[PDB]
Amino acid sequence: ATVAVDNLNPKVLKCEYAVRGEIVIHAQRLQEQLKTQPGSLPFDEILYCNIGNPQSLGQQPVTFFREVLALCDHPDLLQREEIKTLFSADSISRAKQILAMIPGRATGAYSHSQGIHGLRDAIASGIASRDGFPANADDIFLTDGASPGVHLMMQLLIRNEKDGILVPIPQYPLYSASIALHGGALVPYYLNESTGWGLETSDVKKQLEDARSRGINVRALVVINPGNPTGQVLAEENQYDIVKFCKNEGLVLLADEVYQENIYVDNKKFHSFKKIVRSLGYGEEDLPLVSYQSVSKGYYGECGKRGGYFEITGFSAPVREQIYKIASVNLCSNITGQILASLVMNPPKASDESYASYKAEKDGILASLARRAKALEHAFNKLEGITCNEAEGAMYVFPQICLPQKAIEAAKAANKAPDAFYALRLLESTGIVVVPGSGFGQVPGTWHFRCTILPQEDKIPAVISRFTVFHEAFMSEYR
Amino acid sequence: ATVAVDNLNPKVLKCEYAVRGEIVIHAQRLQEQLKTQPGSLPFDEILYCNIGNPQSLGQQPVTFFREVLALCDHPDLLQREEIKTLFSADSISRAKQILAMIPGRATGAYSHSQGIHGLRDAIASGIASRDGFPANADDIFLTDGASPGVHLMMQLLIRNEKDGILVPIPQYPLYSASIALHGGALVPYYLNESTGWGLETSDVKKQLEDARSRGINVRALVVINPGNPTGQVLAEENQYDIVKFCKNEGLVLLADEVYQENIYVDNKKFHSFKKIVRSLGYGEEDLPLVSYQSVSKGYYGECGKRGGYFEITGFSAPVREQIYKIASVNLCSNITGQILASLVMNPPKASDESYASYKAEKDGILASLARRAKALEHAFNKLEGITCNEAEGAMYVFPQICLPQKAIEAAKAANKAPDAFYALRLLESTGIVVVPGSGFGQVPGTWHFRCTILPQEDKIPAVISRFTVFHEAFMSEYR
Ligand SMILES: Cc1ncc(COP(=O)(O)O)c(CN[C@@H]2CONC2=O)c1O
Ligand SMILES: Cc1ncc(COP(=O)(O)O)c(CN[C@@H]2CONC2=O)c1O
Repeated sequence: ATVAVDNLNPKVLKCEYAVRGEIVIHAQRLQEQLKTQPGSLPFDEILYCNIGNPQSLGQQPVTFFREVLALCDHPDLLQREEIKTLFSADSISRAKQILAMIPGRATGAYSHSQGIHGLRDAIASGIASRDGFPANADDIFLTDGASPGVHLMMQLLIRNEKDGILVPIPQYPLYSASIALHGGALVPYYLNESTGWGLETSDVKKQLEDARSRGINVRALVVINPGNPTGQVLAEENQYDIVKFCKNEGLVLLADEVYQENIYVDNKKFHSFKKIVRSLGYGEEDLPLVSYQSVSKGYYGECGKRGGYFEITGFSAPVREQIYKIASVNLCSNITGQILASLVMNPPKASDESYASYKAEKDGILASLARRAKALEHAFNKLEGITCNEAEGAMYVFPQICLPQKAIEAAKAANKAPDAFYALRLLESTGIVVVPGSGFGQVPGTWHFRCTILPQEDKIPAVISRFTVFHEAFMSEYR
Repeated sequence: ATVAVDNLNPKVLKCEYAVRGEIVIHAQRLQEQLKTQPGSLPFDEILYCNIGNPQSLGQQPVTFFREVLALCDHPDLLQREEIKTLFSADSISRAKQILAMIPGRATGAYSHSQGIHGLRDAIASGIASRDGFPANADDIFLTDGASPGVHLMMQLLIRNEKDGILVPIPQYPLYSASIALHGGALVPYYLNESTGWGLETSDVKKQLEDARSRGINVRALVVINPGNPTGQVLAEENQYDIVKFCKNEGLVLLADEVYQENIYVDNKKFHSFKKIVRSLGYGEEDLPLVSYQSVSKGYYGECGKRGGYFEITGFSAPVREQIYKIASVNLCSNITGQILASLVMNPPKASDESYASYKAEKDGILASLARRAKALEHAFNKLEGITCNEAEGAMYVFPQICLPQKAIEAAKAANKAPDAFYALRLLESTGIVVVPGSGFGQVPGTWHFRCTILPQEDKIPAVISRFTVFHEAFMSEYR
């Protein structure tokens, strides 16, 4: 029989990934329409407001980072006196220190499947000057981004359709996609929109009991902190609760901390789950704890590079061997992403002026983002039926829309979720690509969308004008 | 509710990847020993002859490729004039026109999930040049090396414990591992050692019905050409029989051509299954075909970079909609991987100063390799109890060991496969790491081990003197 949709793996069919799905494919059809037919569209550019891809938009690559990477890439450059004029001194000094920790100066070879050892040591030292607690090179696994590390873990832990993971609703849908792909149950817990997207451990507990009664064995809890799509930053005190909760529930803690250097609210600061766990005084029975961090986000932003890592603690060898086994299949992650992870974790120290150029780009880039983060909040809040929460961190705003019934029905007719119907019509009127609430998951009855915070600071008012024009015409058909 | 090997995914436990298996693990352990206590070992270096990792050993990276990547890595460099002095005009042109197929000129941005469009265009042209049949940008998926593309077709086609895949024996363990990880059935078909590792489609037809009779539904056929570990190169005539056999039988054809540029026999050249398929005239549905190419291999690699791609043809959209979904998720392959992949298919072609440095450079390494393949084969044959076939292509030799029966017994008592007992014993005396046949799979009753062809030219004689003093000591102990 011919290979067809009817005879593919069910886990691939139930899998859905909205960030790069229906709306984006529609957007690319429209992209062609204005190479081919300039002027047939009511707008000029397509604005991808759908993906946290800072450099896609204006963001400038940090220079110290690119300098070292250009150097490690072509190491012969180091045997030439000119480079001294074009490259910073400590970038040349860092390149050389790095090449000296790869075994035969081979930047092109496969590394140990956990990552070059040096780079792992560097990262372990960055973790420890962030926590106040030591870290081990042996516990780190360098990955092609944070993504493969979530797959690795779903695959380790899900034996059955009956296996379950607690996931926030709404969630960055790599979790809901990864979990369908590995054929396991998704067990929602519900972030309180009214309480600033608050995570309450009694809600988790209740949801964990409902899933157990239903017969599902729940293996782990994912926490996204800072959150995506909701940008909440969890607080120290709430974090002790989650850790104590996993301990007596026999649950792996999956800590997604990719947005850690994206904290915009003056009031709160980032705290590692490792910092919390160590401090509570756990050394093993550590609950298993896996922490993810990536090079894609923050100020570096750096997604194409495909670099990141995760740290494990509180697993036995021979469970650790089994992890090593899954990772060793692809051999290793890409070296340039590995070097990059090390750099993000040891940036310049003030010891050198390149440090001064660095501090300027890092700041400014982060001021830009939160200046940007607030403007979109205020803009959206002024709109009929739209309410936009504070964004403590990350790079996303996630407004609620109070879609009228005439609009819910027109969506039922079009065979679309009300969210997606809105997101699609927006796109047709304005070229603005956003991701609909659905398959981020949301409280049934409520409706949202996720915009990026990353359009160019100067392009923003023009963007919220195109938008409001559409929204208010949409409201006038459908209220 | 503790986490333990008793309760992990049985798909993970069954899976086995020897290329970095138990032997690699003992070796790593022993490497640390040489640092901890310098005179304890009976040897003083640890030689990984277990993994096709050219640059790990002596091999120099290709200069043009590295020039173009650094510029792409650090683009402001294009701006200053010093570079004309350091970089060749050749590269500068190229880094520049590459930087212009990238959407925002943005090099740390996620791409489209297939990879940068322009790059797919370059690769499509390289393929046309190679076969003289046309090929589209659309049918290409840039991946972090060849490997994730193999996981991707397994994930797509395996529904079930009864779904199955025809795989050559011996086979590079990514295949047996990836079939175990997606919980399907490996259907072995044996290559025939004495006929140059010949593959007869009459014998594959036998394996196929036997499988269909055990109630397994065989969805695909993997051909590795050139082979690994067995290094053979297929004849055109044989390949044609395979294509027709596939069409007639209903199989997907998964062609792993990662070693296209590793051919050391003037007798036969390399013919891609794209060509073999077009040459029988067939565009869509002619048959489903997936073919892999990678950056890591050949004269160039380069394994650390993790670049590669697959070319699908003969699948319907919406099945292509589904491939796309799986890949979207991880978002993209690293950008320097993608760039490199275009450089490898469109290298310099007779016009720049760069060309000659480049072919001198290109030629030196193939030749070194070929020189190396002839040495090792001759070395292992001379050895009593060991036979060794020509290696027509790729990076390795696959010698049969004729183990005495007292040696089988010793291995049972140590609870290892016999060739593993050998591989370990060998490691513990000489420091040489090699992968044992059970490990790639082999005809029952026979025994083998894979050595790489890749240690620098000078080190071989010394390496095979230790090997031989060990070997013949082992053979008279077990007399
Ligand atoms: C919470 C979270 N975890 C993990 C990842 C994976 O990142 P990398 O694999 O690139 O390291 C992302 C990426 N952010 C998604 C991807 O694109 N835009 C987003 O919202 C994320 O937001
Ligand atoms: C036949 C074959 N296919 C696919 C791959 C995957 O290549 P990427 O590096 O592009 O993912 C390899 C790598 N070969 C391994 C590397 O070490 N030993 C080997 O034989 C291989 O030999």
